[PDB]
Amino acid sequence: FQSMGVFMFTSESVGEGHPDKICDQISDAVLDAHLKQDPNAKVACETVCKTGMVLLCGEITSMAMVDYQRVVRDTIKHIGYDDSAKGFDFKTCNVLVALEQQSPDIAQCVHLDRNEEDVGAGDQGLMFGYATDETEECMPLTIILAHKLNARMADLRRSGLLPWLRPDSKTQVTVQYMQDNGAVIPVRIHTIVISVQHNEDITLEEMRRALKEQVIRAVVPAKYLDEDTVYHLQPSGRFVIGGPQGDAGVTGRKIIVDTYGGWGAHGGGAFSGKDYTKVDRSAAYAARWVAKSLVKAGLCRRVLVQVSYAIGVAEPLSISIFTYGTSQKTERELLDVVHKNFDLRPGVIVRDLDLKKPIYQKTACYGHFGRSEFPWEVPRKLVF
Amino acid sequence: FQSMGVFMFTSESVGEGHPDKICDQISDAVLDAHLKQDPNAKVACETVCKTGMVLLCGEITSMAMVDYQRVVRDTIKHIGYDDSAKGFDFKTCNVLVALEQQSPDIAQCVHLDRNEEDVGAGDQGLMFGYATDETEECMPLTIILAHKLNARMADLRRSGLLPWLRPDSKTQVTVQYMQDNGAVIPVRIHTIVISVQHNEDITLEEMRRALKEQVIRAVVPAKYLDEDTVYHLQPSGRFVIGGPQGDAGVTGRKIIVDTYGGWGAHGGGAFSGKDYTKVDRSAAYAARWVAKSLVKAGLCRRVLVQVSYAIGVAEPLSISIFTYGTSQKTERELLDVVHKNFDLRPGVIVRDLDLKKPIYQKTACYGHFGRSEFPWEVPRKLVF
Ligand SMILES: C[S@@+](CC[C@H](N)C(=O)[O-])C[C@H]1O[C@@H](n2cnc3c(N)ncnc32)[C@H](O)[C@@H]1O
Ligand SMILES: C[S@@+](CC[C@H](N)C(=O)[O-])C[C@H]1O[C@@H](n2cnc3c(N)ncnc32)[C@H](O)[C@@H]1O
Ligand code: NA
Ligand code: NA
Ligand code: NA
Ligand code: NA
Repeated sequence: FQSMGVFMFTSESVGEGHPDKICDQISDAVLDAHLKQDPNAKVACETVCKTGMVLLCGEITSMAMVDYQRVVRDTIKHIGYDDSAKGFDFKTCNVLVALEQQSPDIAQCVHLDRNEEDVGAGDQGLMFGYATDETEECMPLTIILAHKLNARMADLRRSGLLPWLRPDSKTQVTVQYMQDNGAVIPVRIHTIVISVQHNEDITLEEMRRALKEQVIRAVVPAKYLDEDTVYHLQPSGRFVIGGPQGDAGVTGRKIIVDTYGGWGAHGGGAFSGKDYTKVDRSAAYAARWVAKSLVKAGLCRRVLVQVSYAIGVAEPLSISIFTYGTSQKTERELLDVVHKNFDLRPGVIVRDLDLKKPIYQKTACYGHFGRSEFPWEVPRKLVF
Repeated sequence: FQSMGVFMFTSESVGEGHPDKICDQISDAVLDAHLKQDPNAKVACETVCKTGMVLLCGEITSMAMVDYQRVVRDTIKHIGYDDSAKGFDFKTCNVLVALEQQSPDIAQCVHLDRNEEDVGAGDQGLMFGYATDETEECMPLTIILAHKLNARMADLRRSGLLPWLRPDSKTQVTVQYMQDNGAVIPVRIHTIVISVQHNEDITLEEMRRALKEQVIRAVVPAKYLDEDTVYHLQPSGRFVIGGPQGDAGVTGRKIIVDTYGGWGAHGGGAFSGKDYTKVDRSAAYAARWVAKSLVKAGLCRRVLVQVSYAIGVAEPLSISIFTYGTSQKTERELLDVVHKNFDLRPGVIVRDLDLKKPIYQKTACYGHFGRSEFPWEVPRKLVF
């Protein structure tokens, strides 16, 4: 039918040892370490990585006494970089620290002498939330599948089923969709790409078989895979050099992997290494929570929420709701529903979503959205 | 009318001295320096900045002999950081260099022994292009206005009309729109935010007046400003500490400022510091060129183009065209038009858009899209 308007859409994800993701995990491990001692820590920790080097850079004002060497090295250990053969080793890498206090000019307008409920936005910016009824967790299939493919390789690396696997990995999933009055419905997998760092002992043919049979067929529902699905498995033919040795990594360079995989929209701000006063994080989280709550209320099938802030001002400047033609109520009526049911000041968001809890390292690989353990993934019951 | 579905939409931009943008400009100045000597330079230059420090990090394989100290210091000079009073000085800062050759495992699959036309994609990834008929340059008004507000402050800083202005600035523009069968039409400016670093001699009241009268009223068409427009001008009340001293900066952390300001979509990849073999850049540029050419052909009013790649493979894995209900031809018919009129292999894109030319530092502030001098902004005449 013409109404089905068949289309392709692609998303990617990366694994725990991808150098950009190493940085996000380290930045969030530093955040967590601070929050365990000082729940009101002001943290803006950037991490940069390259061969043999982790650099911490940014601004922290906190009463915590944090051993940055240990936090960094424990994180790299967890990811799996523990020997020179792998290109990176937690035991023997350089950890360099260039951390200062938060600017007093920022402190004075954001939080100094303020009541927590009316804490100012930590910066200006725009943030989006997105939800789709296409999966139970209200996320695009493309991004969820991409994440799970990386998680599966990590699981098989750690169990020793595929002991040639190294931590740096990338995946990409192209799904063929149909549409239904603005809603989207996955039909089949059009193309899958997987690139993963590996040892020098395993053959290409063996790696390719394992990637199809033990990774892809374990993760992707069988109904979506068919004879015409295209597989680009270890397309480079060789990925021995990997991690920070293959590619310099930086915090906040996987913004789209972290969120919706190309769906919805993004305001530009990174999540990792930032406490709740940074609306780049807290408001993006709340926006996701709003979007998901609207879908789970049965008020729409798909929705994009935009919010924005000025530095030092608690109240959002603007909130906008876009439902892709999938709501019976108007977008203006839904904005009234959101105003009646949510308070998107960061000092209220912190309460609703428990954002001083040291769970941030868990968010920094495999996506900040879609996973059931995070508070912004528990829909709020709406009155309307 | 119900059809007009009035809504708010917000975009931001930043100035030349914003620390993230300093990094993009430096990464692209390094790229340009290489290309002037070696048109086929392989460059993946990340820059990090913080108080007193510029760190270059990443991978370069090139026959060029580049003086990184001079390239960095000239760039910081140009931006305007030339004295300790400003928080940063090109003469006296630290420049640290951690640059290695490109991974041979990447080299061997991307370009080694290949014919230029069939050069492989430098990585996997997804990229979007976007165009809208709402302005002549086919860009959202929100983002164009945000860019111009920063450019205006830079102009007045350099001319000495407003000599208290320093290089680090941020702007944010919320426009009230109506819609027309999927197209969008700006009606009025709802909210403007401007924060700009300044000296210790100027009063807040004087800065606020100058920002409204000499910056905003000079840039925003008078018809869009009215008595109810909200102005958040120097909302922090004090922005003396700025640049890398106020906030650590990193290359590729202004991805949304660089592109469409929240409109369209983003695939996640940074532009700055990368040669054309990196499809994060070349394919995003070509995607913009495709989108703009479709609007300028009169085939749609608004359009989003997605393309994607696997590392080492020249041909895009998938191309998708979304017209928001604004095309008479189907999205499938338009994809046929795009296939007949464009070749989105990076080794053809490089030819069409002249991507070995050292013009990249010019792209690294004020947006990569919308400005008439870049080849991807000259629409291609379509046969259909
Ligand atoms: C291809 S590298 C990006 C470009 C790189 N900076 C360069 O110098 O060309 C980006 C990501 O791809 C993955 N990668 C690194 N080496 C690879 C290889 N040999 N084959 C496939 N993927 C690789 C890693 O996850 C890495 O972080
Ligand atoms: C507010 S800082 C980001 C948060 C920061 N890392 C912190 O520690 O809280 C982000 C950007 O806002 C701008 N900025 C820095 N100081 C500011 C101030 N005092 N008032 C308004 N904007 C400022 C700069 O352009 C800076 O790069
Ligand atoms: Na896992
Ligand atoms: Na073999
Ligand atoms: Na200018
Ligand atoms: Na005064």
